[PDB]
Amino acid sequence: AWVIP
Amino acid sequence: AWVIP
Amino acid sequence: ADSCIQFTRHASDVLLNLNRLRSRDILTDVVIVVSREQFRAHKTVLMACSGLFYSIFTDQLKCNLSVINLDPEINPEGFCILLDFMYTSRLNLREGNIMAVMATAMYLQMEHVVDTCRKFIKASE
Amino acid sequence: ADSCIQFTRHASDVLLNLNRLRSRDILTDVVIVVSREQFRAHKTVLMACSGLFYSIFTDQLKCNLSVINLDPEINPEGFCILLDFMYTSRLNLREGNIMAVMATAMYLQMEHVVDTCRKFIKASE
Ligand SMILES: CC[C@@H](O)Cn1c(=O)n(C)c2ccc(Nc3ccnc(Cl)c3C#N)cc21
Ligand SMILES: CC[C@@H](O)Cn1c(=O)n(C)c2ccc(Nc3ccnc(Cl)c3C#N)cc21
Repeated sequence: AWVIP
Repeated sequence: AWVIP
Repeated sequence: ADSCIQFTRHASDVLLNLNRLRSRDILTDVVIVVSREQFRAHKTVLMACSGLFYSIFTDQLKCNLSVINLDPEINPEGFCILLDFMYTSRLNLREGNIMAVMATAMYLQMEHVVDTCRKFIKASE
Repeated sequence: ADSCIQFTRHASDVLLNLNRLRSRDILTDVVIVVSREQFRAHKTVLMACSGLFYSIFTDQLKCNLSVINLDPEINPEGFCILLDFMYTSRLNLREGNIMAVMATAMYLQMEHVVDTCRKFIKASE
């Protein structure tokens, strides 16, 4: 996997 | 975009 | 062939277009009912994202149903958040919805979502 | 919400599963005929990848057809290469097929494929 888009 | 995968 | 080139943004662009078809109700072929809330979707996208829907729509009788009713314990907001994630890769996880999203993802068999929910809950306790 | 997290591999994993449904002929809803060669596919994936199919399947009469015949000038191998690209992001571009793939991508209205074909041809001349 997750990220801050 | 294009790349060599 | 092993000599293929690849278009990095292709998969995300396909998903953007499938979500635009969903927003416009184009070629949607099933209604998911959650505690009287109705959600229109494409069976193929649901199957591609969920172990539960993959099992339902590969069944020789259920594949032909146009309406699927979920277990009454399922939260409509939790389902809505997960349906949006299926079509966008974006998960709207908040303190106020995480328990419902995790319970829904466990029911829908969405492994990576369950894993992230578990990690975000563990961090707060 | 603007507070969403994102799953980097989600869109590619969805496409991998849609391609597995296609290989197994699960919930395919159209046959594309190219010079007597038949290709089974999902209308939504074709629409998401091609300006021509988006126009065909949003038409109030053509949306209901189960068979679509392409122009007889279209090369079946070129179409096969592009259908595989739609479902995998991988384009099998070779000296021996590039002219046919480019002509097919122009007909199907697949802009990024046309652009790359033009660049690979320009490099050889
Ligand atoms: C997109 C990320 C993916 O992992 C989501 N997901 C998940 O967590 N479980 C447990 C899943 C089980 C089945 C499927 N669906 C498929 C699995 C295998 N073969 C096919 Cl054809 C399909 C289709 N459609 C998707 C699942
Ligand atoms: C995946 C990459 C994409 O650019 C492929 N492509 C392309 O080159 N042209 C010219 C396209 C035209 C229409 C569509 N399809 C859509 C466009 C807009 N709104 C919707 Cl809902 C859909 C659907 N389905 C896809 C196209």
